[PDB]
Amino acid sequence: AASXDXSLVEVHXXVFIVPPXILQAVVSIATTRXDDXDSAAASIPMVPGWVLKQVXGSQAGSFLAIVMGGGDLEVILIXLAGYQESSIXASRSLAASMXTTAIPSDLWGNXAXSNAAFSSXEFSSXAGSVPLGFTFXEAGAKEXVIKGQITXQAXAFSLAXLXKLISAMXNAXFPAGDXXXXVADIXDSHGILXXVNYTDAXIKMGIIFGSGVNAAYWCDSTXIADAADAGXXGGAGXMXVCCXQDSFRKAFPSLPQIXYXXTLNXXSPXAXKTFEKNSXAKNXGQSLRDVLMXYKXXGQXHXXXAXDFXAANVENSSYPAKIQKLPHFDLRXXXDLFXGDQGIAXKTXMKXVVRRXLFLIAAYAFRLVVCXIXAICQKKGYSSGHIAAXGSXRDYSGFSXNSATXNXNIYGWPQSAXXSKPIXITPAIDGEGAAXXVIXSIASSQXXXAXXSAXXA
Repeated sequence: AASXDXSLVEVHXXVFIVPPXILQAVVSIATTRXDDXDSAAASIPMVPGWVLKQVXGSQAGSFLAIVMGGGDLEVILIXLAGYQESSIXASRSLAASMXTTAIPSDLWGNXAXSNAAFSSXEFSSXAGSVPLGFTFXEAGAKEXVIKGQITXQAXAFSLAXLXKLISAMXNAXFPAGDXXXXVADIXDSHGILXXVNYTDAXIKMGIIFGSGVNAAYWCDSTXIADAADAGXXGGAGXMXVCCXQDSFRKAFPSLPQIXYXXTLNXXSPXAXKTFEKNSXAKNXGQSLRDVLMXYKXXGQXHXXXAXDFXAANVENSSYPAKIQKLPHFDLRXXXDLFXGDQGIAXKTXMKXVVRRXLFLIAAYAFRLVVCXIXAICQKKGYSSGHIAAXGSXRDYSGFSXNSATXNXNIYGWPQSAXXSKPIXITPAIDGEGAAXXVIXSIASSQXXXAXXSAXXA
């Protein structure tokens, strides 16, 4: 705004500004890291989605899904029919308090009721004995599905007295009140490899963009180092290892983690999830707030004001991106948002320090995002492809052309559009309740011809 200011901005365009060279030394270590578990050990997660088959697109039947985390749980049944899906859902809001609880006894004691008021309303019973699938975006330590045991608590969630098969757990309430079959407990990260691989033949990935960023790509059972149990496993071809790049580079020897990047941690549940705490959709709005805070003290802006805004993480993700979506420009929506929130008033020189941060914060978290979709696709050498990318983060101020345009950075693609663009990140088909239906539809299948489904009994 004001040269003086115009200098304070400068420097966080340094902080919060992420380039190729950075991106590319990050992409080249992401390999290591990526190849690292697969092996015997590894600081970066890597659990299959335990999906050994390859959606045939002509697969068909009745299934179920549900997507649990966020604030709402959904239900959907479907009928595949020649590369086409036909689900029906909804669900109910993480009924206020769903963090601190304990128990599938309360948290697990509702997804039913929930399923309850479903059925009875659509089918009003059913003739066959329906099958099912239910995703765990929390702690994945997948060894099958019907499996799904906790690896490490998370998602931003809390229904404690969980951290155990916080998964195969639900089920039990299934039979308890009952009526069905939980065939799999997965991740949504693949339901985009899988369900959209169904829908889209050239689909190379399953990457998702939220509170947690992540992705999943198909290795070849001979890439994995899970290869000490097989038999009926194609012996080398098709296998959807569940990535979980959330845990990417905390040995911290490579992510450009700036200086606020260090905060969120210490003050937070600490020293956790580096590549998402620095690439994520849900922790960013707050970053705003560590910076805005720091300039509040060397007294750069809010020239006098009241900070009740200092609530140690008092504001979210929608905020900083609304500052960005900021329609007019003189930035009056920002003027609103703050007033009556923490109600501050600073000058368009202020809304201009704020709208800028909110930028880099974006461009680097997105730009920084896709510095993955490439480390993999290189590790596996894809030349071309698509990527079903999915996450609210993808309905966030100017962002899809970063991941995208940003990829060309790592890569270097000198072409017309993304479209025209050598590797294109396209939106994926329903990955949390869809990948679901079709991930099960393959599960069952594989079973019969008593083929195989987990790490050898």
